Amino acid sequence: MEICPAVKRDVDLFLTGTPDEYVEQVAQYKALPVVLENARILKNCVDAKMTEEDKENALSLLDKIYTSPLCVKMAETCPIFYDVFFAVANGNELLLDLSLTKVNATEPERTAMKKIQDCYVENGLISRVLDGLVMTTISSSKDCMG
Amino acid sequence: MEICPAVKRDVDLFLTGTPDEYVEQVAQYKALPVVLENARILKNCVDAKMTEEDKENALSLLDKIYTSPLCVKMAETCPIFYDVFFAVANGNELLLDLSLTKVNATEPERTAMKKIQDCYVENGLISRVLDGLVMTTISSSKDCM
Ligand SMILES: [Ca+2]
Ligand SMILES: [Ca+2]
Ligand SMILES: [Ca+2]
Ligand SMILES: [Ca+2]
Repeated sequence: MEICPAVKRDVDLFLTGTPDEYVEQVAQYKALPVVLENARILKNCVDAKMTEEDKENALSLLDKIYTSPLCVKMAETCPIFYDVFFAVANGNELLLDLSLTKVNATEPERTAMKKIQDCYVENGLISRVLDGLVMTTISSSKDCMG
Repeated sequence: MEICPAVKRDVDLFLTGTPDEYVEQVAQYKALPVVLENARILKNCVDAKMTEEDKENALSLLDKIYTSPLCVKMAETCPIFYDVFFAVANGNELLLDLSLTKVNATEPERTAMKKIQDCYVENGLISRVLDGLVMTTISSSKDCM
């Protein structure tokens, strides 16, 4: 089934919002100081590491995910998104690659997504409380559960 | 709001089921080989590390979570549960302790929950787990609407 719009919004802001716009949006779901602190580290990293072209390619890849049969035609909410998102957040390069292949990622798209994964990995955020909590919280919100 | 029953059931099975029963249930939500491999390692670790007494103390603590105003009276689904769960899954002992105090954990209850957290930390499993994937999948499922 299609992704919850609140989830798509969170990823869009993550990529295209200002740091404040993103972190404040996170704070609406989970206002733990550590979560907000980690969210800002991550967001500052993606802004610095990704060019405009990189962001454009991330967005086109995400559009491929949201429109994939492996997202839409499945019984539950957009399963391939969650596979990709959690591979990114926890630095699983193997599963990320496999999952990007399932949605016909271009090389520039793959490069863009790997930069986001690098921001989790290089800042030591794999074993930190962040997007497992935030993404679970958005996805299970009353907004999404309709 | 009260936790989704399917989430409560998953956690109960994690603690009290056989490894095969727990992994087969995880597979119904997310059948990725890495997820099932990790689920089994984690399950075998908790079964070996936790005494019957530890498991009882964990079940008692979860009950405190499920009945807490910080779970039930909130606008969204059992927020304190998710805080605890993700502090466990990521080996954040500070955040785990802060959350446990909120639900009036006893010392043996803290001890039991730390054993679960230790099983995530053990042998670098925290570096592997796709924490959030299974839990997001159960929590956002049609059954949880
Ligand atoms: Ca940039
Ligand atoms: Ca390029
Ligand atoms: Ca993690
Ligand atoms: Ca035992």
